[PDB]
Amino acid sequence: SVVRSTVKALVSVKKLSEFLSSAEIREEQC
Amino acid sequence: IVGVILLYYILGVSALIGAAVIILLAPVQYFVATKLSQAQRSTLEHSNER
Amino acid sequence: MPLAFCGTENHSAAYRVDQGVLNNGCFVDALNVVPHVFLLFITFPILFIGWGSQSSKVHIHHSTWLHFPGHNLRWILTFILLFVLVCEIAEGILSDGVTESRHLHLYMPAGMAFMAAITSVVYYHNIETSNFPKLLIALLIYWTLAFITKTIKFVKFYDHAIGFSQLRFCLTGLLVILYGMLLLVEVNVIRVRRYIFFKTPREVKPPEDLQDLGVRFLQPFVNLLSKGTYWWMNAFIKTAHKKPIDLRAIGKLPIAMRALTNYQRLCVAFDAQARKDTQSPQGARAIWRALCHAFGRRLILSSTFRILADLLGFAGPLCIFGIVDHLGKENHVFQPKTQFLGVYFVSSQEFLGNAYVLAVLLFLALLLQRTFLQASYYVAIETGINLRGAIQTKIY
Amino acid sequence: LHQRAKIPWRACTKYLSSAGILLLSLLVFSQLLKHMVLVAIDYWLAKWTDSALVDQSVYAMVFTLLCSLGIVLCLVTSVTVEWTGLKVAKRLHRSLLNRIILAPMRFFETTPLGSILNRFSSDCNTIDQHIPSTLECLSRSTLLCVSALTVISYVTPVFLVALLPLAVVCYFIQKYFRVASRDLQQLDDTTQLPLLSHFAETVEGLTTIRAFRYEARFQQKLLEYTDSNNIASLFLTAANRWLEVRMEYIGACVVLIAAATSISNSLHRELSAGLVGLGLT
Amino acid sequence: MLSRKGIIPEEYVLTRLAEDPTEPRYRTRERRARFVSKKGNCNVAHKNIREQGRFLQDVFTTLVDLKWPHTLLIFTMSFLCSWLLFAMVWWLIAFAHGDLAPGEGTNVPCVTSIHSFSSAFLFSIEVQVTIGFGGRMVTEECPLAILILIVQNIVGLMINAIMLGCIFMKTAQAHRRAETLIFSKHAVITLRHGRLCFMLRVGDLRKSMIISATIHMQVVRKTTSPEGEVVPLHQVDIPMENGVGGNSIFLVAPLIIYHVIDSNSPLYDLAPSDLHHHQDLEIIVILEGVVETTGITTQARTSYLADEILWGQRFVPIVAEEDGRYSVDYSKFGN
Amino acid sequence: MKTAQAHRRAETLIFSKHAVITLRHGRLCFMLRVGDLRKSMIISATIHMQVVRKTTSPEGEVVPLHQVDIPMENGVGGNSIFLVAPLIIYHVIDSNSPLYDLAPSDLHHHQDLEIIVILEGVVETTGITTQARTSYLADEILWGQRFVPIVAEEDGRYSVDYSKFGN
Amino acid sequence: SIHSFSSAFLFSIEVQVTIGFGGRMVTEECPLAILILIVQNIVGLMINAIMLGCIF
Ligand SMILES: Nc1ncnc2c1ncn2[C@@H]1O[C@H](COP(=O)(O)OP(=O)(O)OP(=O)(O)O)[C@@H](O)[C@H]1O
Ligand SMILES: Nc1ncnc2c1ncn2[C@@H]1O[C@H](COP(=O)(O)OP(=O)(O)OP(=O)(O)O)[C@@H](O)[C@H]1O
Ligand SMILES: O=S(=O)(Nc1cc(CC2CCCCC2)n[nH]1)c1ccccc1Cn1ccnc1
Ligand SMILES: [K+]
Ligand SMILES: [K+]
Ligand SMILES: [K+]
Repeated sequence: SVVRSTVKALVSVKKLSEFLSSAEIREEQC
Repeated sequence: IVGVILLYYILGVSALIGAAVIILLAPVQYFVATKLSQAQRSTLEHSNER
Repeated sequence: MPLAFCGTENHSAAYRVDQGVLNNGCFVDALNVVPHVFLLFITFPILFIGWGSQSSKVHIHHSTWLHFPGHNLRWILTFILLFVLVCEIAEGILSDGVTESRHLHLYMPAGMAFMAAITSVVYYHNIETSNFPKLLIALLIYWTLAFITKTIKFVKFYDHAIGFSQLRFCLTGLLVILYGMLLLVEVNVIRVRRYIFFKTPREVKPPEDLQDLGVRFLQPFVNLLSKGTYWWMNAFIKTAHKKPIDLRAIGKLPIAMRALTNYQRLCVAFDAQARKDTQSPQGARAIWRALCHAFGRRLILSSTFRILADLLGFAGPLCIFGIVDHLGKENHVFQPKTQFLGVYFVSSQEFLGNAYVLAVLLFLALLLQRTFLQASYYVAIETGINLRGAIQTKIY
Repeated sequence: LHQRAKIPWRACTKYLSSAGILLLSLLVFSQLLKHMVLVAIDYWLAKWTDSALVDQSVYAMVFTLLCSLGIVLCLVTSVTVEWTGLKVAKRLHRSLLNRIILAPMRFFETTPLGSILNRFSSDCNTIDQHIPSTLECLSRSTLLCVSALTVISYVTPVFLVALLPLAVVCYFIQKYFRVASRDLQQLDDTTQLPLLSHFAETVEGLTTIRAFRYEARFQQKLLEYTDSNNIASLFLTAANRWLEVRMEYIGACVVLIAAATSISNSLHRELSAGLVGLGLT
Repeated sequence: MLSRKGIIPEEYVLTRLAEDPTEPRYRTRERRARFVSKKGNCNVAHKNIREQGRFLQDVFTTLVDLKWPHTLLIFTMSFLCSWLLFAMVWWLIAFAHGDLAPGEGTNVPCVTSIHSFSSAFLFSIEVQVTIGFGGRMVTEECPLAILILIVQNIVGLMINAIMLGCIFMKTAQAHRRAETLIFSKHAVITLRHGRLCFMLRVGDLRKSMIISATIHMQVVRKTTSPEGEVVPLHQVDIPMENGVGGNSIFLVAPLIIYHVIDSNSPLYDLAPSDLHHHQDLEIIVILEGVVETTGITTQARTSYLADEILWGQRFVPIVAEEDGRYSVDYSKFGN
Repeated sequence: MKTAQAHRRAETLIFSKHAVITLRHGRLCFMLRVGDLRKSMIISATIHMQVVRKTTSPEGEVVPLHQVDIPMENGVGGNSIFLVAPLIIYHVIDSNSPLYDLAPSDLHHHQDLEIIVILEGVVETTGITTQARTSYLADEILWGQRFVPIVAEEDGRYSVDYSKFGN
Repeated sequence: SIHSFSSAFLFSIEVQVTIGFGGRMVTEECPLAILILIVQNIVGLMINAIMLGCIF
């Protein structure tokens, strides 16, 4: 169960990184 | 590891074989859990359709 | 045959005071009880007054707390002292068994020390609850007197040349070390507070979250024993038994567990990682490194507690095997025989062959193991919840 | 009074209307025989060790037969539990569908029609997937506890004197923990649902929030929901840990008392260290 | 055994929009908060108390406030601890001197008739409680024992003085006597001389007269100023409508306390319709006065909620003249 | 006699660190907060307010520290109060009041102005009158400020947050 | 020096009023008597304190 949870967490972290590296609201500072 | 090391002194090779039985059965339980997860996914999609 | 504190053997030969009073084995043992009886006689009226006041106290319902420096150190020192005193009690019980007479001086001082330690830790808890540092003078005096008596006992044993081969000598040395550490802790607390000689003390106010009346989760701000045993949850369970639990019952979360605070900490960690390494992409490994750098100070503690519990787990089987091996001998009349001055000191191997001693060690080991397991579970859950809140805030 | 309700009548009606008689009898017999064999293997091992510690002979076959019987009994118990759960779920679903089909449209209009759907989907899923495993685990745990208590009592007759106050304390702790935990789980669910609702509404109306410049207010609301969910989870875990430490202390006290009694009886009753190991383990 | 984990693939997807909390909703009419109870004992809870040891500083005050059983327990524990400590000191002194050893009486013992810890404890008891059997006498060759005796005598005298003072202070208390005052269960409001007034009856049970009687009337309610101030429990003094204006009264028979409701009085805009239970209104009457026996001021506290006010009612006469004196029927106090 | 002393108990009274002045009902008044820590009630509570300042008469008299009594603006005029929760003590500044010609500009540190409040009352335990003395300098006066509410109602009673005494 | 109820009463008087003649001494082998003596001393002190307070 620990190993399966670790694998699922790795998949989740990869998916979250991919989501974070997506498009963002431009010209926010301006 | 510590338990196996101490049990080697406590009993010997037979205890090591008995422990290795469970050690080898653990990946079998992992595979059974994976198959159970696949069956649960199939049941979940069927239940969602229903 | 009346009750004699010293050895009644040889028409009460243990009461002789020749060749120096300090050379008498029973005399130093009697001296060691003086700090314990003094501490009892001082604390018992104080504890009675405190209990009577609490019986009709209304300000203590929402009174705040201010933990003194080295709170966890004090608690662990008290626990180690209790364990050492239990070991001394067991050794005395094993030693005096061979003697026909009781030889009360072997174990009664140890029991008095155990009771004194319990009263002292209760007194320290009361002083922590009610911020009155001036009352620590009696505790400091007790610590100094106990340390002096234990040092006298240790030097008497050294003159008798007990050596490290004697469990009684080892336990005496450990007790001396523990008393010295407790004295150092008390001195450090006094120095921090600056309440005895310095005109202006450096008082410390309770934390704002604790002062807030909308906070009910008192686990972070509790005594170490209360936090470990989850003792503060008894009142919550009692209230839940009658009144159903609603949002009103669940108080506001403290500052340490704030989702905003966790998000700010995560952002600080990300900024620090970006400053250290100029890596434009934000990879999974980078996220893992940031999470480790953000939550290691609790993850390592939880892992250490789990490791300690796992190590103490084998104590069960070890004690069981030892007990069965000891009981496997047909002859049980035999007793350890190692006499130096009539006290019949018991070596480590002979001491470990006692079924009652093994059972007591097993009980203590199980208690510590399961307490550490529960503490590790709680720490891991709290860390995971904080990480979840921070991740949710970052996603938002 | 309404909250404090174990409600065994609902479980009994469920068993009677979905399982039957043969399946329940087979399940009970399999569980009882399996735990009887679990006791018997330990007893036989203790007797064999005592005999070997120097009629009697080498029990190289009786122990193997007992182990095989125990394994077969466990397999039969698991298979019967799963089959009974599957059949119960099927029959209950069919009965519920038949009742829903033959229901008045006036009652349909009166009902919100959302609670019916929730009970038809989520409750049925929990029954089909969680009820059999939960029942099997609970039965195994309680039967193992009963077996351990019986073994301890058999080894030391005087154990029950200390056990009875400990049993009362355990009953009180279990009652209080269940009463608290039901409300804790309900509050946890009713606090985690609004967080998901807020996330969904924020995702749907991101442009609207940006136009209205309410990002700070929405973030504050999300933080409040997250804090509520986190504090509810923390209280639930605190209750779980308090129950765990209470039960662990009770078990440690039981171990200490049993060990002391066994040591005392070893030098007088001459247990020959046979039952001592079984009681300790 | 074991259990399962919280693996939720989609949380049944459709599992939503359940609603229907079915809450009991019984907290609306649970209870009404009272500032003080009918028998004093102000029901006010203190929170965020930051004490700096001043609670334990007043050790004597805490001892006096302690009940009689607690005081007796503290007395016994303190005396037993002192006796045990002194007995242990005497035993240690005897052991150091060597007189405890059952040897020949070649040397003069530090303390005579010392044979065991029981004998040492008996000697300590005799010394501290000044019994002096004399069998266990003190030799002239034990200066340390002499100093210990002096210290023990000083400690015993100080402890006796402290305990006597605490006992006297506890005996001087008269709160139980203060509880003997009787107030009307429900107050009434009725017209007097064409003017509406709030009447109330107060009486005493014990024949002992209370000197310097002084009664204070106040109204506790939430008052908000036009400037925007929010006062949760605003207290306004209420005059007794006395002939001279003073609060001093002469209470022998149960008297009727009435306050004329004038324009300046806050009760000038009150109606019997708004006299229900859940009303932001509470009348507090505080009576002060010294006891002729103890000479200690006593305080009586009572509360009258809006539901406890009997609009349009009149207290029945309670005093009836007899052949030689007057009689008071206390069973008519609340009629 | 030493045991009968209760000066330490008298020290348990709590007064506002800085006083405030604000309008009430269209009238300016000098507010101040006083509270008690111990649950023991003090009987016969009586508070006296005076102003200490150098006052020179038109006749030429020079008084170094002139003390003038200040009314409490009570509903009945008496100084007797019932203190359970920390109450707000306010004095209405009328024409006859010496504070009738005071401005926030002249409320600096080095100002010939000091407010003295003396509280008197007997203890329900010892029966001994106790005195509380506090001072409020001009720099200690918070012009145009209002004390926050301190009492909060609970399910069964009322609660006082003593951490809000000086806010 | 215990011979009759009169002697017992004299010993009780000496103990309670702290006279201590010493002819009727207390042995070290009577723990129940020691406890009774302690209780009697406590009761006498409490009674004296109460009576003094009432007199004052
Ligand atoms: N005759 C009496 N003797 C003692 N206490 C009395 C008497 N009459 C009333 N009280 C007290 O008055 C308080 C109000 O409660 P209770 O209803 O008993 O009295 P009441 O309204 O004055 O009744 P009653 O009709 O007797 O005048 C109580 O504390 C009660 O003890
Ligand atoms: N909660 C409290 N408990 C005890 N004393 C208090 C408390 N709050 C204020 N005081 C006392 O009020 C006096 C004023 O100093 P301090 O600044 O500490 O208080 P304050 O102005 O009332 O503060 P706060 O913001 O807590 O109300 C001090 O004597 C202080 O001890
Ligand atoms: O016994 S545990 O502490 N179990 C437990 C689950 C939760 C969930 C909460 C946190 C998430 C939200 C709901 C409440 N809190 N505690 C336990 C601890 C550590 C390892 C193994 C276990 C046993 N285990 C695992 C799965 N099921 C039982
Ligand atoms: K005497
Ligand atoms: K004498
Ligand atoms: K005497």
